[PDB]
Amino acid sequence: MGEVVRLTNSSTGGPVFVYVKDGKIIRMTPMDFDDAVDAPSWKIEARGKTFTPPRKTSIAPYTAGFKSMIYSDLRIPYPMKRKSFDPNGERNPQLRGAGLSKQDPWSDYERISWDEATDIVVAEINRIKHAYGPSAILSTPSSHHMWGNVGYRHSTYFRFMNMMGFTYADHNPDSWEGWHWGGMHMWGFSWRLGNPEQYDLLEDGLKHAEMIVFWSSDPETNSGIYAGFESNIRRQWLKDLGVDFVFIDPHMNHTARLVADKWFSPKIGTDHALSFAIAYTWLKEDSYDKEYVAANAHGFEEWADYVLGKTDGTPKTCEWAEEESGVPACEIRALARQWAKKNTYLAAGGLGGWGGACRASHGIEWARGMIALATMQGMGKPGSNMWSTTQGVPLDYEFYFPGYAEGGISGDCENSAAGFKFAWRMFDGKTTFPSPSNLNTSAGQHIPRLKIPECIMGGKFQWSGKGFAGGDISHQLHQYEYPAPGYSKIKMFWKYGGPHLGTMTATNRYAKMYTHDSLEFVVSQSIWFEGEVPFADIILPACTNFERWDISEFANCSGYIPDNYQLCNHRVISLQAKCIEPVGESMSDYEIYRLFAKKLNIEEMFSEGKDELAWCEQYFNATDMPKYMTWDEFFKKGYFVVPDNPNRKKTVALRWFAEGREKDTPDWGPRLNNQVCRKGLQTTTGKVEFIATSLKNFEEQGYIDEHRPSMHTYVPAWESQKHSPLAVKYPLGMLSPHPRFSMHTMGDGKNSYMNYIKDHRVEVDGYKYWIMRVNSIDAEARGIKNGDLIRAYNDRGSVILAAQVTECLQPGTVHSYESCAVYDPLGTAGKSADRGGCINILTPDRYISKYACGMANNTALVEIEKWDGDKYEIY
Amino acid sequence: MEQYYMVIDVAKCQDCNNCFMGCMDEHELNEWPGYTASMQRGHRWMNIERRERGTYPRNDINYRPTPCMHCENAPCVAKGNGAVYQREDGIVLIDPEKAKGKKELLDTCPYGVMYWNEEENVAQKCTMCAHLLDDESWAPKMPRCAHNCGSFVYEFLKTTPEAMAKKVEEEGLEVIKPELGTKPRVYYKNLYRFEKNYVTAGILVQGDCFEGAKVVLKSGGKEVASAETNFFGEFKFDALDNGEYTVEIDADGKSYSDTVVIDDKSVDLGFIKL
Ligand SMILES: Nc1nc2c(c(=O)[nH]1)N[C@H]1C(S)=C(S)[C@@H](COP(=O)(O)OP(=O)(O)OC[C@H]3O[C@@H](n4cnc5c(=O)[nH]c(N)nc54)[C@H](O)[C@@H]3O)O[C@H]1N2
Ligand SMILES: Nc1nc2c(c(=O)[nH]1)N[C@H]1C(S)=C(S)[C@@H](COP(=O)(O)OP(=O)(O)OC[C@H]3O[C@@H](n4cnc5c(=O)[nH]c(N)nc54)[C@H](O)[C@@H]3O)O[C@H]1N2
Ligand SMILES: Oc1cccc(O)c1O
Ligand code: SF4
Ligand code: SF4
Ligand code: SF4
Ligand SMILES: [Ca+2]
Ligand SMILES: [Ca+2]
Ligand SMILES: [Mo+4]
Repeated sequence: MGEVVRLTNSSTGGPVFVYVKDGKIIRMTPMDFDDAVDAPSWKIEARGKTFTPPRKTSIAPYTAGFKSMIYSDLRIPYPMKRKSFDPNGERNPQLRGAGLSKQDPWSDYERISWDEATDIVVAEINRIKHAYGPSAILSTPSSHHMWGNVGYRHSTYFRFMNMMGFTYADHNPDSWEGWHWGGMHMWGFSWRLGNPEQYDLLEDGLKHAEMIVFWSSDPETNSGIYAGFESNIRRQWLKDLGVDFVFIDPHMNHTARLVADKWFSPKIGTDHALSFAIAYTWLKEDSYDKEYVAANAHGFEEWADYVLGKTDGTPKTCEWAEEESGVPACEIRALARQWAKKNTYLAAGGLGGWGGACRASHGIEWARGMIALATMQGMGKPGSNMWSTTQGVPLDYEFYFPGYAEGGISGDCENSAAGFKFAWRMFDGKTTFPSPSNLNTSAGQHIPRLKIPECIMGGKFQWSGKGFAGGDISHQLHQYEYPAPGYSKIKMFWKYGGPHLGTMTATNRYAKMYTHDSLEFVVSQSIWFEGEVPFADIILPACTNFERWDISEFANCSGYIPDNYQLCNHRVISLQAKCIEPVGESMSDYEIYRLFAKKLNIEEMFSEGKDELAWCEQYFNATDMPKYMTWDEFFKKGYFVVPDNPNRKKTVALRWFAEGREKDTPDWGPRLNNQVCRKGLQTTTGKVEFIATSLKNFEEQGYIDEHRPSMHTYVPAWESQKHSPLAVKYPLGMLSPHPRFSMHTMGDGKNSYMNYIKDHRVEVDGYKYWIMRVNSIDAEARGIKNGDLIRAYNDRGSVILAAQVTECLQPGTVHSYESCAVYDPLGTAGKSADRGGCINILTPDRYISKYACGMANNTALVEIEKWDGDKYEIY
Repeated sequence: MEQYYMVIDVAKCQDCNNCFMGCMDEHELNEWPGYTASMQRGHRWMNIERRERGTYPRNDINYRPTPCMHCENAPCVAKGNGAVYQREDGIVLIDPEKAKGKKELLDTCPYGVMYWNEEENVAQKCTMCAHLLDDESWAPKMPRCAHNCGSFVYEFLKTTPEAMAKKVEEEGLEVIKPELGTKPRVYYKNLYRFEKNYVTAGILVQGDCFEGAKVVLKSGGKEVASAETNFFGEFKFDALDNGEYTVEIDADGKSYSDTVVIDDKSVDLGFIKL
């Protein structure tokens, strides 16, 4: 009926040009710039060369095959209702997931209209609010979402929910665990949840870098986040400049596999033994920045005596560290000597912070160990800093464009970063208003995402901190309880998505909670029929961002990661065009909520008479875009390449701190009140506290926590091979990083093209199994061969996997990505082995420490064997 | 009469699978009349070979994206009975209709790049997105793999045989199975990473990694390679053909030598304590 039209949209894997014909998406590709209309790129002159980026964007694997997710046959077809669920009769809570228990998920549901589906949910909402109150309505989406600022959870979800209920299951700082509950007490950066700023580090590195230590860092795979493969050419530049690359990772990750000069594979939970041995070496050889430390460190003298083994009687030698980690002493020492004498940047994690190492039982000490090392070498001075090569791009930090974390249309000043700047631009206190929540606040009621099962099945819980406690260093130390004083226990659960079985900890418990009789109603508002969805009573079909109108900037999260668009080679702002009509009977989340708003008699207040496109234009006008083009011109062009800002002065991350002067970067902290004359870190002393004053106060107040000492020390990882009694039964150390070929659950399964990738899933007799990498020596010892179906197990459950024999792991260590989207129990749900590949069924649900209420997934002890075909219904 | 050529740099493959996802995106849900029916799930028109080498802790891995070689002297055109033809620009294409009902075509391929489509009852394979290359509207003017790369692996070009021959000699480009004489137009750069092997080790002196130790590799007694150990005391001699070699090491006047047998495997001599 027509011709092919090139449209624009984006995703968690990068912006894309979308070719559409007769209402069908033909292909999705990376973006080519048009030098006739797109501003020129930045240039960096360094060491005799001129570096400039490619005139194009790039995309991740899961975005390249994203079309198969849009047209997935596992896409939720239309509103669905659990057959065995009768709102006015037998609710049969015990039959939730029954289909799943008989390996026939779909048969559990019957089709129903949107009108009846919403009427049922509304009846439940009103009954529960008048009997127990809005707090009895539990709800939570999850960490990630389809790209698009207006439709993002911080925007649409919150705007509606804040007007309806509700008790939020606030998210634990998953991404930051170690840095958040640990590093924060040592150097602050609460507004970044423990991670360091990264401004203008690319040029500094190109000019001065001689070596980079990638610790728990796989920039290629992770890209920092949302940045496709934008940084690949930057490391190519560094490599060609003669910069050595050393990788310390239990698994020889993908970046290491490509450009490693040397690889270390430490046993799980033993990284801080290496950091301590490197420090010991610098102290014994006087090979560190004493002047720097004398001015910017607190409690270093006491810490030094600990590292030297004076106070505990155990000198932290490279030999001592070899016995702990399996990494050769000589190599540990050689790296220490090279690090000291060369301009070395510490690439802790793939973002400049983060790192799977941070969300493990040794997460706190790893994070502090990284800060300790980078501190000793004078981070901030030319040629020395914490930089993971993914950020620091010279983009125009002065141009303002909101990241999704800034709240969009919700204006929620407490649950989004709208309070920093966006809220003031987006709303006028005259014609458009925000949607605040008087429940999702400290004085209200929320529960930990990591402990939803315990709250539902146990009816009670007590913990530390509320979600992302980035307000100040001590906010995470605040004590909470469930149910909160005066509030009601959960009666209803409104789920947005359903990934927890593959993304949380010891996940069989998330399956178990659904059948508890205390749970009167479970609604699932999702896109694909997978994971947790087959446990709901009512299912509502949402659509992908390719089927609705939105707007966004390449990788721009902002909020707890201020100006993270610096992960890309260019700032690309694009219109997310509605490329096709919603698939099947699905609709945008906003339209779903608008329908509910109408039936809840709050339509006007919720929508303000605006549709998604209307909100997009208003969003557009609240940014700096109008300085370059009107909405109409932008809508027409489809995307905008922010011009370079050649003349702005460069402010390298932490240099101001290194030089003892006033903070001068564009960072969102430290707040003026957390500094004396705006100098120093957010910490009390304004220095790097090896003995954290905040924690020392906490422990002196009576909150004794052995696994989170005020002084950064070698706390043996509670789930490691030589320190846990569990190692007797489960001798193998397993780490489970983020999936290479999927943005967490968004890519895997769904009958997507990604499932055909060799290193993602292995087909065995018709079923594509999740992969677990095993060192040849451990495979051989178990009679396991490449391609065999194996059973990974421990006290928490069993998971069937396809074995991949490799040399990319130190013997005794196994590797299997997390975030599996497929939950496929071989027996009763939550009580049998899963063959979908939900490795998180095996990870420890114990908090990192008594008060550090974060997930410790990457240190899990397991045992594996060839699968005998049994279903193992023993959990 | 300009022809198409493609150059793949093995040293730069990270196996993110953007290529593969690129075909699928282009061929699984789409039909291209005159070129090919829709692709079958599970097929690998673009087959990214994976090969690990050596043993922990001095192991490594390399990848070889393998599409259709569209070789100049194509066996399936010769033995395809007209179901396969060669264009003037070098592209080798299967006739979507003439090929139906003939599973025998797959065997005319020394590289095994074609796959049988059950639903279409026909052999299918790499078309070098001839449909895209034949359409001016496709601004990129290159296949989907190459266009989807974010690792700068692909170099797509349309030039004369002379210019390509010149490029081959300057960059030392190679092809898969040259001995068969099909003359692929898809070249590989740094192919030794995937086809050859290496010998490596870590030299220690008084318990510490020794930097600057002189290492020499010999075959038949004559030097084949040499280098000095880095700060980790390591050296690595790659691109080795199968055979026996001798490694000689001199550090602080202290010498060490041992033999090494390379048999389609790379060897880690481990720590050499001097
Ligand atoms: N072993 C181990 N476990 C880990 C980690 C680790 O390193 N190791 N990493 C941890 C970290 S950092 C994180 S961030 C978590 C990830 O935790 P998440 O909960 O696992 O992961 P997502 O896959 O982003 O899930 C978001 C859900 O929202 C739904 N959704 C997305 N977009 C939309 C939309 O527009 N509308 C609707 N209605 N639904 C939508 C999706 O379908 C999906 O089910 O995993 C953590 N778990
Ligand atoms: N393809 C893809 N990209 C993603 C994501 C995804 O799901 N898929 N997730 C996005 C999100 S939410 C985030 S938060 C960022 C994550 O970005 P990062 O946090 O940088 O990812 P890593 O944390 O480095 O995960 C750890 C890497 O460290 C290794 N590792 C794991 N545990 C340890 C340990 O204890 N010690 C050491 N030395 N190494 C360890 C693993 O082998 C892995 O390669 O990634 C973003 N990018
Ligand atoms: O994965 C992290 C990165 C950005 C925002 C989040 O809410 C998160 O959990
Ligand atoms: S897209 Fe490029 S780096 Fe990725 S697997 Fe294919 S050739 Fe390799
Ligand atoms: S690789 Fe095979 S299919 Fe391609 S042209 Fe050569 S012989 Fe024919
Ligand atoms: S050239 Fe086109 S058909 Fe050939 S492998 Fe590449 S993407 Fe596929
Ligand atoms: Ca140094
Ligand atoms: Ca390689
Ligand atoms: Mo995260």
